Amino acid sequence: YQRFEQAAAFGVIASNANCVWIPAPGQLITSALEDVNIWDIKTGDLVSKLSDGLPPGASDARGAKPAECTYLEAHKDTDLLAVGYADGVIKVWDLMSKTVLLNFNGHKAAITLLQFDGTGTRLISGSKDSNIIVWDLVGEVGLYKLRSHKDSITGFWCQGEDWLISTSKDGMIKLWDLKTHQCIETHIAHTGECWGLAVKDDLLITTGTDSQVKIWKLDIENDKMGGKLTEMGIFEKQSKQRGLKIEFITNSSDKTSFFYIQNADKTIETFRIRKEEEIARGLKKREKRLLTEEEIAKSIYSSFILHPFQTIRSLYKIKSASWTTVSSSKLELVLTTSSNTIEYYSIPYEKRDPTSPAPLKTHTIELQGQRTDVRSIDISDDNKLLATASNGSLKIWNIKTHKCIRTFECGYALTCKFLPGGLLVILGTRNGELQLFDLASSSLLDTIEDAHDAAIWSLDLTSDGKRLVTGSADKTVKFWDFKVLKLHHDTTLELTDDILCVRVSPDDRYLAISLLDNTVKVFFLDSMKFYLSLYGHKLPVLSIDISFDSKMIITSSADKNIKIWGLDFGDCHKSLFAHQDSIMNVKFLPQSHNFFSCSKDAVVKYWDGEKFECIQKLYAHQSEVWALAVATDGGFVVSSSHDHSIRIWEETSLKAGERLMEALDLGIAEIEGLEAYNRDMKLWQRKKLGEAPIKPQGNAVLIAVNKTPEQYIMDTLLRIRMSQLEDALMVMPFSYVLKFLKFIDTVMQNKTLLHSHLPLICKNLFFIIKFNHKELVSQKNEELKLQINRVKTELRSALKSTEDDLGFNVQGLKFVKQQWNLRHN
Amino acid sequence: YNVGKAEKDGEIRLKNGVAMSKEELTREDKNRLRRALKRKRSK
Amino acid sequence: QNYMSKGDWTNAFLLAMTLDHPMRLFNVLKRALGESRSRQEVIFNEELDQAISILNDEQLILLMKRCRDWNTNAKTHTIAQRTIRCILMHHNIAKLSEIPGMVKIVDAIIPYTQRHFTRVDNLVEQSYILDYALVEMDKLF
RNA sequence: CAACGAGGAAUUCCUAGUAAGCGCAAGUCAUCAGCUUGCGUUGAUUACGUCCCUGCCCUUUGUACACACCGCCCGUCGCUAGUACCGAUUGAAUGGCUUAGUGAGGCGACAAACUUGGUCAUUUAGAGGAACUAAAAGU
Repeated sequence: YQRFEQAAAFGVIASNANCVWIPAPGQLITSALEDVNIWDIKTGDLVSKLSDGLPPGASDARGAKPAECTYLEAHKDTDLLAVGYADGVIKVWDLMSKTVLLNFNGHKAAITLLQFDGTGTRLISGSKDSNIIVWDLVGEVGLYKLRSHKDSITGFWCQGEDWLISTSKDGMIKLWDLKTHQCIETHIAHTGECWGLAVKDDLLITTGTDSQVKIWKLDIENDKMGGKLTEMGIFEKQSKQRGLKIEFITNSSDKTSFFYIQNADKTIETFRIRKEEEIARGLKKREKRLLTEEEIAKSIYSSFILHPFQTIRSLYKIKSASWTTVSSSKLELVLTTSSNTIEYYSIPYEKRDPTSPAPLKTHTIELQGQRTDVRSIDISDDNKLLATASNGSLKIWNIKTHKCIRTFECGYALTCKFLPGGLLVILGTRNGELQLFDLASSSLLDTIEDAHDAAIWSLDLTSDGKRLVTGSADKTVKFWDFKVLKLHHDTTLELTDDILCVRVSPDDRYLAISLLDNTVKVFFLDSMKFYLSLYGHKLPVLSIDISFDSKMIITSSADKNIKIWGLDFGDCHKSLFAHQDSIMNVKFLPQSHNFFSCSKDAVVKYWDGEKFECIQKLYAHQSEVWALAVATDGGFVVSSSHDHSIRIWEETSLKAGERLMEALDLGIAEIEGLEAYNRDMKLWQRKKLGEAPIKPQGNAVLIAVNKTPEQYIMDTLLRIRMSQLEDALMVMPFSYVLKFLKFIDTVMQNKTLLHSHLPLICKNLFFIIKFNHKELVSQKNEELKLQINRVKTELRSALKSTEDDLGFNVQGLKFVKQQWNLRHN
Repeated sequence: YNVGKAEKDGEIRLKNGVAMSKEELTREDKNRLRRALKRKRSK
Repeated sequence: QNYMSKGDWTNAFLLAMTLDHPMRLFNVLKRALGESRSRQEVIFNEELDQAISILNDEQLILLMKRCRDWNTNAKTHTIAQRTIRCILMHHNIAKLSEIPGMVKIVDAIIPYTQRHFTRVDNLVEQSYILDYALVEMDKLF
């Protein structure tokens, strides 16, 4: 089969992520969906769209949504970009050659921050699962995993090798000793969530849910448990919503610091922090009226040391920000908003006055977007493309360059079409209005106010284009002719119910209209004849399509299935269940009975109309796919969605006993090696100190598991089971019995792990010598005789030591019970 | 005497005789113990 | 958590008793008991058994409930016996009797201590095969 | 001037009156005589252990009452409940600001109520997406 693929994607400038700024104002790296695009603020042309080397839709593209980019981060000097995605992976790229250097999956959910540390070679990553991982770049390895938070990492701040401090989506801020990787000090920052974190070395600043911004003093050289990070006071903001990014700078040329708190909605609150001279010379002024009350007033600090500034607003909802500064009169702040647009503002400040009633944007990159979801897409013969929006941003992109060359202002527009000669656009809006535009001249040929009484929903041209059909939610359809380039309403068919889709056949033959009452009706255009009524869909029914032979129709709806109907008798053929949310649109190919259907669950699907298989399951969008349009000839198809994206699609085993035996042999070999080393040390300290042994290096597995040999043998002796212990001790020969006795003799000198394993040592040792008693009493060596005596003394001393307190506790507890009885029985 | 269940719902006492408290135990051991008593409540 | 990491078992014990974290209480008592066997009237270190000596009625009733259901093991029973012993030798016996609830605990854990006394006494009994093997090894010449 | 002197690679079955040798009868509503089923006679070798290999199965709270022994099998994905997030729903509405007119009338200034753009708090009819956390079996 000649399958499909994706040629190019566009329409997005700023998506659901952050932005990093690079100096030359300068350029900006930001996120499109799953690929990062670089822009020069000066002009705004797309100078780079760094993307994955595999086209989404190819043979090896995997059967899920692609990983949406969620955090940009940049290493400036060594020229790296660490980007992180919504499944958890982190791709690190060199920006010179634009290839992937590092893949760092690691996490389990989407990631929320990156940070390079010690400028190169170390990257710390926090994610929507509460872990925070340190990575080395010279080893390609997750070094450490700091794991004590509970919801989702909202920010952190690190210095090199000793202290990190994170704050998460519970109420908690935590300080981490990066030598031991244990959390040191935990506080409850804000009572709900904790969304912000910034720090200029003395003071730390956090924000939570609603306007309560908390100043903290971190004293890194503290020694008390609670008190490495103390809280110094709160203050308020003007926004009652989630402040969710705070960031600081030190402008040079005197020395000064500024921080911003961006908000949820539309607003960045900027602040100047003042200096120690005006701290000292402002203390007395609130220390006037002359001291318990004055001490309470001096303790109740935030408004003192912090100074609000020019509160920068924007048109839309704010997603991310970052700035640069010179002179303290060029606080130059780039800002990516949610409805895709970046904006370069810059506030001046003459070091006492901010010199403006409201700040000024110096640049704005917004041309290649829409600010809303594209409710209707369309195409030319093959050259141009039509995107219809809610703000009014009709845009005429072109296929061969992916640039909007022409844009207008219409309104809440939901359907549109071209006109068959090209260079002319019809459109209907969500109120009772229709509109006409072109390509060479300006916007409005004419609008028709009161084109319909209520919301228009779907229009369609005839194949010659002279006559179009508009169906609207005022329970009417209307017909319009083109008189000479103006619209002529002549007839109107009022139904009983809100018509919400129209279509004609591609050979002027049928008019199929989809009502809200779960059905469609097929009429003859030449008679308004009411040929057919197709019924049985069971929810209100979206897009129709008529085939090229005018024999076979499709019918999509919110019932998550598309129905194929034969139009000769109105008989159904299939009722195939696709698309687990809602099929928004469905369109045939030009010459074939194959068709496409794009749906409200971020997927388009390629089907055939003969076997009714699914030919292909294309998976490049991230959210609700609102429209798709097929080429008139050739058959490449564009699809446009809710994530502001527009994309093109073209054609192509030991056991117990022997485990204990090998553990006993290596353990006792290490033990008597160290004892020979100690005898060598005593002889070379008691004789002429001219020589000694060189070094017994400790065993590989013993230093690998970090155990003394008594502990190593003790835990494998623990790890054999009680059912095969009498077999594990019976398998081993008498030489291993003798070194087992050496092991017991050494282990009852370390009286810690003697007393924690007394009945195990007793059971094993007594079975061993009870089973091997005949040979043991025939061995002739005073070393083993002294060994048995030493084991006997220490073992019986431990056992009588534990039964002493057992008997003490018996007599004491029954005395307690008996004196309670003789008190009040 | 024998070790029964816990007397309040802030802790559990296993038959062993050792006890965990809900707040004190880690979330990995809370998943492990939920799975364990789910099996013990499934057989 | 910081005390349990860095050592320091007495203030760790009283914080585990205040928070009522019973597995951590067993760990701080087991670790302090093991290091008490290691180093060298007093059975824990002196600061910790003074900290046991100065706790009040409801704290020692929850401590003895913990000792009660640790004594049902034959493994975790030594820690329970050392804690019962330091309570007995650092508190007043009339106070311990007249605390409301301290007979439904000590009647629960008299027979378990008797069971353990029988078991450890039989271990001492069958510990004399070493003595028999030594008298044979000395008869060998 | 054809075959053949105990039958290759592979493969199947078999543990005591058993394998195998031996003959003699019958011919029982199905089956069998190109044979089938009985009946006696002679009668062994080697295992009778083991889960190492190949597989098949069972259990993973000890429950069932003492004594004694043991002393938390593990992971993934789902289900249920909660907590915040992401936007689209001309969300729509309330209320206050504020957009600009219509302004009856009190006293030609003044003007309660009606149209009509943005700001703040809340509900979504509700439906999506993709996160985190919690979850109780014991006379």
